[PDB]
Amino acid sequence: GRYRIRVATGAWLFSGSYNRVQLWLVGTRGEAELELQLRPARGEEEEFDHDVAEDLGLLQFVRLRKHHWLVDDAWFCDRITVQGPGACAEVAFPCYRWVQGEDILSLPEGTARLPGDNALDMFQKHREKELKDRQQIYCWATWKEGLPLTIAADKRLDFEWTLKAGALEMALKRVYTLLSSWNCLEDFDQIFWGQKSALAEKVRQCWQDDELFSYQFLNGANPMLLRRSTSLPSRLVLPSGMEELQAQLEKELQNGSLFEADFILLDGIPANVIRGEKQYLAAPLVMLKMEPNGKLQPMVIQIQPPSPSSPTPTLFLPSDPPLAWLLAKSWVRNSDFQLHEIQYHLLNTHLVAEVIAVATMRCLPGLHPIFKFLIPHIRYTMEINTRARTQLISDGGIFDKAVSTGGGGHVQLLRRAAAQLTYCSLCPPDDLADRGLLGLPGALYAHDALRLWEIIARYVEGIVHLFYQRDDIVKGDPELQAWCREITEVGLCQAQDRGFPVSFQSQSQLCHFLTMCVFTCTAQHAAINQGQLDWYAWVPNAPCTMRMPPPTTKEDVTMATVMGSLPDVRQACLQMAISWHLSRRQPDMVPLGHHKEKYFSGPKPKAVLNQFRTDLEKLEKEITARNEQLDWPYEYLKPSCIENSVTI
Amino acid sequence: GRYRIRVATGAWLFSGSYNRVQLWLVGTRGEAELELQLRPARGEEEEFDHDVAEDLGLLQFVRLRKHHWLVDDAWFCDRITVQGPGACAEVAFPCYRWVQGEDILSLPEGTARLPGDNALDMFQKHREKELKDRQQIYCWATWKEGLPLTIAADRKDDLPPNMRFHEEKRLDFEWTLKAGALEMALKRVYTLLSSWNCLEDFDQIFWGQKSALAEKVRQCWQDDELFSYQFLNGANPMLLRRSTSLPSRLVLPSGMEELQAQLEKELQNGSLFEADFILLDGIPANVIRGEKQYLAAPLVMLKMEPNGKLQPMVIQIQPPSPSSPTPTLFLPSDPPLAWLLAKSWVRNSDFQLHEIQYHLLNTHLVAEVIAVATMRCLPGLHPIFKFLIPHIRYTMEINTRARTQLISDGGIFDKAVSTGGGGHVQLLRRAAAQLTYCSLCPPDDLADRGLLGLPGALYAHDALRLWEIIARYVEGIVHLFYQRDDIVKGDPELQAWCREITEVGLCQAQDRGFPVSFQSQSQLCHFLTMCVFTCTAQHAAINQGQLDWYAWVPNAPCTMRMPPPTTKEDVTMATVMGSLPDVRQACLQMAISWHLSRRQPDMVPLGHHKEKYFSGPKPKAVLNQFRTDLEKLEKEITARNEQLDWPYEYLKPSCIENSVTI
Ligand SMILES: [Fe+2]
Ligand SMILES: [Fe+2]
Repeated sequence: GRYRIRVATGAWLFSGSYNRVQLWLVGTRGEAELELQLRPARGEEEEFDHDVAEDLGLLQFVRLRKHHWLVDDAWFCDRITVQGPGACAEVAFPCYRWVQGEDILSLPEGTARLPGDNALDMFQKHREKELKDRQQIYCWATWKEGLPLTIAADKRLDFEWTLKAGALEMALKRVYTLLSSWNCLEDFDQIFWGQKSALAEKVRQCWQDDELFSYQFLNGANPMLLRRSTSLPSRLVLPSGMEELQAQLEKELQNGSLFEADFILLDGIPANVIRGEKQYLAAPLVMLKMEPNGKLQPMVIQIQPPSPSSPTPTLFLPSDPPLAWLLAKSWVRNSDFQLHEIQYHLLNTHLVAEVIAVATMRCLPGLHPIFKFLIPHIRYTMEINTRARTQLISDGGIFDKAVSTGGGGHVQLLRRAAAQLTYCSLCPPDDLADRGLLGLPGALYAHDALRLWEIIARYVEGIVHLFYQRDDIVKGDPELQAWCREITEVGLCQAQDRGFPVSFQSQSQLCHFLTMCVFTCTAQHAAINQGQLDWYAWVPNAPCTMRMPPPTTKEDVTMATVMGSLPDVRQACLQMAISWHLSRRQPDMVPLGHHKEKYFSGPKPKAVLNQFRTDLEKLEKEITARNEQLDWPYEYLKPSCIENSVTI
Repeated sequence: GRYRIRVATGAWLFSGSYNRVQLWLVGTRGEAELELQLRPARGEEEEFDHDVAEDLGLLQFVRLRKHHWLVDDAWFCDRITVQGPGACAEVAFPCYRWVQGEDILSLPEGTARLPGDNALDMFQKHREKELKDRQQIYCWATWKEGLPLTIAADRKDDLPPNMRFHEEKRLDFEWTLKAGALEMALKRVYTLLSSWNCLEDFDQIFWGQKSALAEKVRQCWQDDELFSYQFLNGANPMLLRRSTSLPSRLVLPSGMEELQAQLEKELQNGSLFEADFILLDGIPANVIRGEKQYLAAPLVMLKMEPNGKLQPMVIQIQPPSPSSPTPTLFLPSDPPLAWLLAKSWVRNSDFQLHEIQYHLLNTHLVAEVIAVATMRCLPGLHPIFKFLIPHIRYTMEINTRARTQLISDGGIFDKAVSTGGGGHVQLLRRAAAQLTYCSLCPPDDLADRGLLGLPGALYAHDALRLWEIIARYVEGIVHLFYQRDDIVKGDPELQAWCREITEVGLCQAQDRGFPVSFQSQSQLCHFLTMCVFTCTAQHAAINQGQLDWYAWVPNAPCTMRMPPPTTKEDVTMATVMGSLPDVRQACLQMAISWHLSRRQPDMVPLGHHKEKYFSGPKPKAVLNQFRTDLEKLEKEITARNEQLDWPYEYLKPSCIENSVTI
């Protein structure tokens, strides 16, 4: 028989000209040792023809052993397609990994399989051995107690914070030295350098108007906090002489047009000590009304919650001294930065995707269809999360030197956010319905996220119904239930009380969970991550820290109070530096659904992926056609802008 | 005997509101003592009337003293115009100078006068004592040995006060320094955490230009057509010459006979062009922050296509050596990164020979020599001084600022550029050896380089048009004040000025074609056309292209941090990025390019100096003609540039600075 082996190689660090790899073509009945002289080249899927004597039959495995290689040499094998005798289709053998060590690497058949009761099966023994190895090379590690577990620590964020921190402090000190005329609001202009978008310049022009401030809770960088008020909040205590606000609040409550954004998760979080001076934090509540034209308007801001020391806090109105109102809006924006960069971007998207990634690597073998479905969406997640825990959110890290929740309070905020990290909150048809953002016309994030949920759910159902045709197939899959408990009981630290499933009992439960996983890894991260390029490039639109306590009297708020509460040159330039470094477009960006890795080998999972791409193209056309009529477009959930995994 | 005195004031810093000037209306038959009270206004000139009793006759001088002024009060008098009692015209007395001290300042009548043999003439005695004072105020200095001499000023405050910046220029310079410093500090902060591993990382510091052509350079810098277009119409169009023969350093190894055939075919066609950077051979490279920079002396061969565009043929980054007899010849059909690195090395060397030879030496140092020699040997009455004083303004201060900040020891050039740290001085000495009078005259230089008649050579076309317009201007003024050639020979101040430029200022440049004397009207006309073109048009051509072509750092790097490549297959992106400057050197190159090439808000266009040194109707009609011809050339260049994808805008006469000011 004539076997045609096409080797697709991702990357290679071959020191020599040619390297020899032994390639056993393991089939049902017999195997065939072949020697391959690897001469890779970019975009060259090296073909090798071989004439065998024995009949291997249907191929099942491909075994690779790097015969007498160099120590430094490395080879990332993408896939091995073997065309057997006759016109038989090119059987694919997904590798997509660094072939490392002198041990024999076994690549099974690319058709995805579920485990069975036959322990003497070749794919069953292979997936058991692969799971035993991948539970050894992927280990859970607790970073902080009460937080979800991480991967064990044993180019877009690749630096050293200890080496760069002193030079960054000297650079910020020289900016402080050559620029010390800071008294007015426009003085953030001379540090406003970079690739500012049209939306970023529109934020610069129009951040002070109340409708942009209200627009940020719906379609800003953090659209995850605004909920429709079913009742007035218990922390909203109105003092005497403010019965007109009470009448307006009850009128907007009865009309269903009352909305709230409560930052109560930040109450009691100890603030950072940045360069000696103690920063300050608050837990505001902004009450907003939905005007009949479709635009939110702010009703009231309560910067601090009630306390035993202050039973009724100051309620700042949009019809107050304009600088007190500006400072109240800035405090809300600072707290939106705090709850955005910790709860909704770091916890709800990064740490959840890292838990999904580690559990997918640990409990789903390479043959499993859910692994092949999820491995494009978990790429570089543990790497970026480890770099974040090493540099961004470490002790004395980036957050300890830039952000007011840093220095220890961000860990407490992560604990409090993981306390309320619910499975309802990670699903937009559940989160937006719980928050009452369904049917809202101006809620462009909610509309795009619901449309993405429909498309991603179509993708998930299309993949799942090929391999799980009945509910008892979902129940009887032990690797799937192990992956489910590894997410819920182990990775998310017993999150079954937070709505996460302990086991899968139906097709639809698994479909909802996998839709949540793909939405968290791709769409929710895009919606929570693309906002810092334009909304957070202007430091007064979202301060990273506040250097003064929140105001208690409106008439004492001057420009000196606003400018003293707003960050100085070092904190603001550091915040813009981080926001510019994190939200820049990397050249290796893979859009959603457009991964070039062919893990599945059947034509029907590929057809499901093509329908996913077609629906995403239709959604991108719809969002683009919607956005021309809007002066404030929502481009954060365009599928071309949605990255295929949490990589930043 | 009613005399009308209009005192036009250029500038003033008055601590009080009571400043008095004693004035003397010195005529042929006597003088009149008058007292004026200066109340200057912006955009207006002061009006006075005085009745005299003695018939002063024809007015010749106006003498000024500041009667009991404060120490900090300063007055910059523009001119004083006196109208007599009869129906005679107004008589101009140009000052355009800071009136300082308790001494009497004498301003002669504005008609330009040649020196004469009458030693008892009042104007002759005045110009003699004026030259004696100016030769003590304007002194030569040897900044470095082997270079053209500079004004004697260790710092900018040691300069003569008339050569200082005015308030708008100085304030703009300080604002430019702080704006560049803030932009560099912001770039340092914002790209300190960023990675530096690909050419798109140079995008991270390129935002904020607002220069359209620089964005086009960003789009098309890897194009070989743009790389070859820069030799004709880029920031440095002064090096490319047509090859009359193959260069001797162009050593082709075995097996490369096709390139030999192409070079010989383009040589026999006459379309072979060369840009040789051999003046940089052996120049010691900088060591910036302990990191060794690297230099090279490339040679790039070019061919004119029949469409009119240059295309590159071969780059030899290093010249042949006893250790390396045949260096690597880089071709457009090479591993792309090796050819990109070779083009980057050529553009580094173009930056080196542009910012040192053709900008610092050929324009700034030559205009400084012209300025210092004009202020040493030409008095205020001399027509050539009145001709040349608008074209030498702010040159001494910008050169002193360069010698204290930019090209000083440990200066900005020693912190950004590969020739810094001492090698730029050796490069300057070598370039001053090649600083010929032919190279400063665009008819002679563009005939010598063989760039005449090229339709795509827009610098050459605009430079010849500007040369003939400026030469018409020079011819009008000179033929007004020199009817015959013996009058040119018989002018001792003119010959002294010629010797001060050639023998003294340019350090005995008679061997480089510079005249030691003027023997004809047309020799003086050619020399003055060279002086005006060097001060105004050549500096605009060599200077205004720094932000359009130098803002994108890979288009023209200031330095190289890796040795030039010897093998083409080993050139990776890591080699290109490690060779190209890091973010601090690149940001400093961007800052200096924007600082030097931006349009000054106080820019005087060429020919549009408002100072009225000449009093006669005829020199002013000549200046009018000059401005009319310049606006005709402006219309021609604009109509040409409207049909060009890559327009040449540096020689528009509205954009040409009237002197070397930046
Ligand atoms: Fe992220
Ligand atoms: Fe210049």
